[PDB]
Amino acid sequence: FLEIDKKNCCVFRDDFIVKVLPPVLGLEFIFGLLGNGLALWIFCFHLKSWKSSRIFLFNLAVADFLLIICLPFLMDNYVRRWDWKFGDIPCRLMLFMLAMNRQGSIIFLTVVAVDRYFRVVHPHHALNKISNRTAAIISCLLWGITIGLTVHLLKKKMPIQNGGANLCSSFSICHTFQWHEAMFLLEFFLPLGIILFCSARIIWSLRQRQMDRHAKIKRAITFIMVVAIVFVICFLPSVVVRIRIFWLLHTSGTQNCEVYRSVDLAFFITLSFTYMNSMLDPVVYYFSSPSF
Amino acid sequence: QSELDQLRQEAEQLKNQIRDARKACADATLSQITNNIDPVGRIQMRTRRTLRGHLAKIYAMHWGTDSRLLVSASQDGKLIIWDSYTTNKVHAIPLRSSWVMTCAYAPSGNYVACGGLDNICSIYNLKTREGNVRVSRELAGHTGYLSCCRFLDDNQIVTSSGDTTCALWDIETGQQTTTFTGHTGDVMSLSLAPDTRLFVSGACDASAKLWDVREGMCRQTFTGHESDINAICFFPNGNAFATGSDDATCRLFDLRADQELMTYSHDNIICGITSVSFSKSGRLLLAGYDDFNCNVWDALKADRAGVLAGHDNRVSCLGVTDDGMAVATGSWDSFLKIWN
Amino acid sequence: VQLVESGGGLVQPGGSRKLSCSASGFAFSSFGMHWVRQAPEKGLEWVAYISSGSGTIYYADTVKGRFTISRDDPKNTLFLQMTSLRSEDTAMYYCVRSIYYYGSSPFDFWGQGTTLTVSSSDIVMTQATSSVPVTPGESVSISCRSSKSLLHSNGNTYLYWFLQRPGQSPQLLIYRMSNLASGVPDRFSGSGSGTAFTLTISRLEAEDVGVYYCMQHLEYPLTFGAGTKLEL
Amino acid sequence: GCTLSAEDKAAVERSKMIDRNLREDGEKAAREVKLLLLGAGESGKNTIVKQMKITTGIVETHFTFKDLHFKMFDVGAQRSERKKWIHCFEGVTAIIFCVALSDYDLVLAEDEEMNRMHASMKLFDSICNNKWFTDTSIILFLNKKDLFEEKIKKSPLTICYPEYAGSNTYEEAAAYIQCQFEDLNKRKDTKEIYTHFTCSTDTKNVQFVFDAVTDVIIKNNLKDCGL
Amino acid sequence: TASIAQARKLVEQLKMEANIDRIKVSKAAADLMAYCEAHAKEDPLLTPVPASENPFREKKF
Ligand SMILES: O=C(O)c1cccnc1
Repeated sequence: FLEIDKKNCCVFRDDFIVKVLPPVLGLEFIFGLLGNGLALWIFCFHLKSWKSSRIFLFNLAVADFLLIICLPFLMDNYVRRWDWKFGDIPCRLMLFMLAMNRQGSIIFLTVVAVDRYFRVVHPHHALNKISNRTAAIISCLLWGITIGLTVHLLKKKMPIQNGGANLCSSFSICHTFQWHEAMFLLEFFLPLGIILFCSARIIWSLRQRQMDRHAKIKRAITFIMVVAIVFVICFLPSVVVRIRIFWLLHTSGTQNCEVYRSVDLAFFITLSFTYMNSMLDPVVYYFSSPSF
Repeated sequence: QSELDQLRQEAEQLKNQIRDARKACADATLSQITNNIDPVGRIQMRTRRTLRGHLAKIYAMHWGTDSRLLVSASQDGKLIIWDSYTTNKVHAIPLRSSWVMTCAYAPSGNYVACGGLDNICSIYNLKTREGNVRVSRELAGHTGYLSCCRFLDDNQIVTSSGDTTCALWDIETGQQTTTFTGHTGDVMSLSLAPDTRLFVSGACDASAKLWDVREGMCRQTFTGHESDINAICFFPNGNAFATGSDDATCRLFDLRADQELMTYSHDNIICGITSVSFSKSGRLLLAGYDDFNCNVWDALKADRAGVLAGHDNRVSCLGVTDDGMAVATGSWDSFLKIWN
Repeated sequence: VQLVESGGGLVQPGGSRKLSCSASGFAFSSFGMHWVRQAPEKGLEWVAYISSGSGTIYYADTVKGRFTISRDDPKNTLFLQMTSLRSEDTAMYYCVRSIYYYGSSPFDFWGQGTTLTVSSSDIVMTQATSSVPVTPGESVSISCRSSKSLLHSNGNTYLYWFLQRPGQSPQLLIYRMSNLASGVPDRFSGSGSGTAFTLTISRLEAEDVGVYYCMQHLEYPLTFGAGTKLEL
Repeated sequence: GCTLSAEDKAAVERSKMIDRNLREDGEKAAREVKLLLLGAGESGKNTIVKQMKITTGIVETHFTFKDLHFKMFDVGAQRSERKKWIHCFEGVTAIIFCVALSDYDLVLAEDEEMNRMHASMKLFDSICNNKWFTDTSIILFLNKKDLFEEKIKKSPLTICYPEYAGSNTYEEAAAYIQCQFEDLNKRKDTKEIYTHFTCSTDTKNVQFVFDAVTDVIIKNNLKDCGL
Repeated sequence: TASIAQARKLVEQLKMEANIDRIKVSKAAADLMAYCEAHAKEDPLLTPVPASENPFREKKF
């Protein structure tokens, strides 16, 4: 039913969430826990962040690690229908950690894809031979770019009550056009274009150099399309249902909300498909990686 | 050809006579004479300083006789004088040839040498009226790579080379006053005696030859190894020396007995020795290996006292200071570590 | 090796003057360069210092703010922009070569400075004597007293002995309390402990006479002693 | 920290200046491509360095092609054994290996029972299967190509290779020499052998060197990113 | 006659380094052992001196 934080945004405590979302979030939590635990443990003690690309991969690891350690808070929320039983500023920083680590994971996937693009199609570039003390500067500046776009949730009212149930979700169906939903669409579409352009150009260069016949290059040209399709099958089903939401906002307003219930149930299952990229990025970005 | 064959018969007679003479001198091994001696304990040396700044593999270091400055040569074309107590760099000498295989600090400290694949011992004046380090001489008479150079004085330097010869030089003249032409493999190491009248030179013919600097002769020859001798170091007495070879054994020879005294080998060691030094008393035999770590040998009981394990690549150079205070250990992982 | 200072002359007070030092014959970009005053018939006084690569700039608290020292390592040129020139700034401004590594001899080359004429905490180095008449051949012991222990914790004592012959720029004799400089003959020797210092000249000659300044290099500003003049 | 003296601080500052110059020199040398130029005694290395770049020791040949600085280290004047200095070129980008393929029938100057192409084969076997060049790619050059295509009209390849079953045309014998040199690779999955024939070409050998070095730099970029 | 000078000077070298007065290996080993005990206290590597006498320490900054 309807709710107005500052505008009218129909919210729903639908009963399919409590059935299916805590198991998939528990699986994503424990799988990403073992993956990012091994990954951050290796990147901190076994092999240090020796290269520029290892710094960018470590930043992807700490981004999706902060996401999966934020994740059991959202799981314990999903044991409830939408009641947040853990205060008001903890859920505000929980939504901040979710949105910021989801966008930071996307930004670090994109910078690893651009680093691989310059390592393949522009191999005599200065950006391939950059030191650690500028790779860490670039990574902390990208962290700043992400946090500066996601702190607008930090300045929010935290839990928004429904009728007694204390909801805390930063993806409310509001027609105001907040920076969070536009940042969702932008954080897909601009890194989709960059990751797809860089991956397609990497495959086209490693085929035009006739060097795909090597035993390890044809592994890499598969595991670059693998990270591209992992990005797509994890982030696209949330963005298409958010575009369905925007279509219903342009065609329907906020009058009848019972089709929004099904659309938002789909939206939150695909938001679990978002965090499974945070689960999958350890094995795909480091355990598929040689020299590891 | 009868004459060459009858004289090599005389040569084999001389080898048999020398072998049986030094076998008649062999009555009791050093490992059974020093069996009553209380062994040194578990040598635990920590990395006190680590010297960062070389970009490529460090091929040689040499301590200054002030026991604080050391030069290190790496194949990024840089000769770096380090201050060890403060870790900081005193000079960076860019080399005309990047392929440096040896470096030597002068005992005065005024000069430093380097050399390698350019077959030239460049000598660098550290103490100029200008603030730069300039080349004072380039010794260009060797036809193989320079594997070791060693300063006798400010003006004398003996250089090992891969053309199977050592050579005593005069720096103000620029020409070799003496050539030591006895080895049949590439000479890979030098060690001056402490009284600087003798030097030993190990070569790739598995033989160490003791030379006389003044007379220019091969005084003694020491064949105890199976593979190429990469490293040599005099005992602080000057009456013995140890050799590090690719046989993965260190052998200590004596000048007065003219034979091998010990064998510092371990059955868990298959890779050769790149570097050999002694402590200030000669009780400890610091030996660098290709298994990425130095090994500290009891030089009187052949029991491995300690292990200096801090290097990510092959230990290529090590020196103990003249006061025996520290062991610098440079390596192919582009760092020198100071141990104590 | 030549340090040729330029500029100076008569400057009416409150006006600026840029003192240039064209360096020649040495690797200028490697040397930390100093400016050292010498007021007429007075002692040496350190003015400014710029590091090798211009990364560290110190001034005397007399000139802190009014003076600026700068380099041109391509042109091998040291500058001293002297804004708001007071009447105590009339002196001969020597430019001093100095390099700092382990075992270096800083303050070892001084330029023949420019006489600049103007119209009208710190470690005090006390040389209690101020004029010692000696014949050639006598063993002199010029002393110097510090207001603070110049013996640092690392082991060396940052005391610098200079000889300003008349009509000559100062010349470093003893660097770090015991070490003779490069052109200095083995007749000067330094000794001392922390605060009390002495320079023992043995078998004095006719060119060894002149003014003798001790200088600390433990702490900035580098204060000189009032010089012990030697006559015949 | 104020535990240092006024001269200890300036010595530390001098060391940081030295560090800055060392880092800039290492970054300058990181852009440059190091090439270990090898080959037999009469293999045509000097023809290669005089048509690619347009006393004792080893000889470096700096040249610039398409905004890469290359450095070709000729080590032909080292009569000492390769075992004691070949690890100096561990970390070289590629190995230019020149083979005068017209010397299939010719024998050496120091030993006249071994022919020069089999000596070049044994040198290629020692260099390719070395422990230091397990991943260093080899840009192999078969140099004297037109002299080879004349000499096989005058003398067959069965003098060199007895197991050869082809005729005395150029393309058969040239592909046979190329495959018999590329069969000396015992890694075959870690290092790549790039092969060319360099008789009278105009700026094509250095283009082949740039392309093979670009493939090596792509593979080392991908290993620097773990891929 | 091609390398008779090399082989004959090899015979001369084997003749001159045969005619050296060797010392028995017991006296050589005992002189090395006497040098090792006569200088054992002047060895900062087998006797690790405490940090006030060692110039190589750990730094606060
Ligand atoms: O983690 C998120 O992105 C999230 C999930 C539910 C509600 N708001 C944000």
